[PDB]
Amino acid sequence: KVVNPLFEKRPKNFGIGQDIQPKRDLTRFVKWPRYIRLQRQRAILYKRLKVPPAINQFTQVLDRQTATQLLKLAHKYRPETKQEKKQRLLARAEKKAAGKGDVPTKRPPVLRAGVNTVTTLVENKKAQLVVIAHDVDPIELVVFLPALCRKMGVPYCILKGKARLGRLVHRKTCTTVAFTQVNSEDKGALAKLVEAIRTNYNDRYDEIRRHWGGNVLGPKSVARIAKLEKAKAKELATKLG
Amino acid sequence: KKIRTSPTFRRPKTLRLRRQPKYPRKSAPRRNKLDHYAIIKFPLTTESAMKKIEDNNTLVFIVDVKANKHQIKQAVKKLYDIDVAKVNTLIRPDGEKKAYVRLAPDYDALDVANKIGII
Amino acid sequence: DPGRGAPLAKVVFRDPYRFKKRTELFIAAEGIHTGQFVYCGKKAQLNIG
RNA sequence: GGGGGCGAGCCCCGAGGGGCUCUCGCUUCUGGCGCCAAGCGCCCGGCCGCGCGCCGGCCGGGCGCGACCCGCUCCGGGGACA
RNA sequence: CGUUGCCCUCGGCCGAUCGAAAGGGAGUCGGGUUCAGAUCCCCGAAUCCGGAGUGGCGGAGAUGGGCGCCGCGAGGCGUCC
Ligand SMILES: [Mg+2]
Repeated sequence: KVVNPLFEKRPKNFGIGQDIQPKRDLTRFVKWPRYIRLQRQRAILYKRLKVPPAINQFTQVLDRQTATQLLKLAHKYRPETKQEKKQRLLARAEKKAAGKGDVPTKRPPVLRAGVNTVTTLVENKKAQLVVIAHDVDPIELVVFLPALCRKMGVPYCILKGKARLGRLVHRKTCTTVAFTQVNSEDKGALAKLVEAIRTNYNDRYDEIRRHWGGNVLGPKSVARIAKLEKAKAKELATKLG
Repeated sequence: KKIRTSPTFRRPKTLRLRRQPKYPRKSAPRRNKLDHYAIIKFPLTTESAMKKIEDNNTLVFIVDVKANKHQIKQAVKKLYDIDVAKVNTLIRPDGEKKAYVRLAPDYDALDVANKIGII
Repeated sequence: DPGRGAPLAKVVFRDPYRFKKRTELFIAAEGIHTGQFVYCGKKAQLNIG
C-alpha cells in the first residue's frame, strides 16, 4: 500500500470562541490613507449628488468598436515626432544648394491637439470631426465644447482616456483632438465614422441637455428601501389578489 | 490578486540609494590637529611628580584636555619609543589634564626620565 | 482602584484573531469572584457578571 | 445574494427530492490547551527506474480549495439639525 | 566564509526626545603609601560586562546493543540498528 495510517485530518473549527480565525482577506475593512480614501469617496459623491447635464454628458462616451476605428484612423494623422522634425529640415538644407531647391514642397494633413487650437477651428468650421476626452481634470476646460460643436454643426465624440487620446500625439494627456482634413485614400473612412458619431451625439443634443444623472443611492440603502417595499407589497398584494 | 491580510495599510518599503555626490563639498580632509606631539604638552618635574617616577615606575605629564587615555598611551608609545602599562588621567583645577602613565616593568621610568631631560 | 468605591475585575479573554490573551477591566458586578467565567455577547446567558 | 446542511415553520413533492421562511455560521459543569494548516486537488524543476513518458520511485518547489460570490461609502449612531 | 545589491518572507504597538549625584540600575575588597589624593596610587586577593573569528584547551553531547565471523581468553574485524 501507499497510504500511511499515521496521516490524519486534523480539521479546524473556525467557529466563535473555537479555533482562532483564518487570515482572510480584509480589503473592504482596511483603514486607507487619506489620499486613497478621498479619491474613492469623491467618485461616490458624483454618483450620490444630482449631477447637472453639461458634466453628465461626459459619462456618455464612445463604444469600444467605434473607438478602435477612430484610433486606427488617427494613426495615419499623428503629428511628426522629434527626429522626424530634424530630418525634414536637414533634407531641405541639403537640397537647396545641390539639385534644385523649390522651398515649400507640399505639406501633408495632421491632427489638431489642444482645446484652444480646436475651439478656434470649431469657431471657424475648419474641423470635420472633434474628439474630446471624458476625464479632463478641471471640467471647465471642456464643457462648452460639445455645445459649441453642435452649434457649429461639427460631429464630435467623447473618447475614454485623455491619456490614450494624448498618446496619438506624443504627450502625456490631451484634452481634445480634431481633423481638419484627411487624405483622399482615407477620406471615406472618416465620413463613415463621422455619420455614425453624429447620430449618437450631435443629432440628439436636446436629450443630452435634459439628461441629469447622479442621484443614485448606496446599494446598502437601496436594498433597505426595496426590502421595505417588499414588506409594503406583501402587506397589500397577496391579501387581496 | 494579492489580498490584504491585515486591516492596516503601512507605508511601502521603497528603494533608497546611497549618496553619489557630483562633487566633494570640502576640498580635502581636515588635517588632524591632535597629533603625537600636540597631545603631550610637557612633563611635570614637581617633587610629587619625581617621587611618582622614582618609586612607582611612572612618568607624569601634562596632556591636551581633549585626549583619551587611548590616545595618550599611543602618543607616549610613539614619541618615546616606549611601552605603557596604563594611563591614569585627571584634570587640574587650572585646566590642564594631567596624566600619570605607568610604564611596563621591562622599562625603568628613571632611565626614560633621564632620556627626555627631566630629573 | 484608588478614588473609586467600586472594585474592578481583571477579566482575560482570548483575542479571536491573534494567538494572544487580551484582558479588560470590568467594574465588578456584586457576587463576581475569581476563577469564574464571564460570558459576553448577544447569545450570552442571562446570569450575573 | 447564494452555497452547507443537523434541524424547525411554510409551500411544492413522485417520499427520491426541490423551493421559500427561520437558523447557524456550529463554543456554558471544571482557574486546561488552542497561532505560524492538516486534509484534499491540480501543476512544474532535478535525479533514478520502467521506457510511451504529465507510467512508477527518490528529492525539491508553486498555485487552488480548505477559509462561497458580488458590491459604492470601515463599522455603528445622529443629520440638514447640532 | 564574510560583506554588500536586488527579489520574496515576516513584524502591532504607542510615540521623537528630555525628566532623579536620595527612586530603579551588573560588577571591589583587605593591607600599605602622602605636607595635601586615595574602595582611584602600590602590594595582594577578587569580580562583572563585552569580545573570543580561524574556535585556545579539556569535559558534556557519546560512544551502547545486536547479529555474524575469527581468537584458548583479553579481544580483532564484517555488518545491522
Ligand atoms: Mg534621561
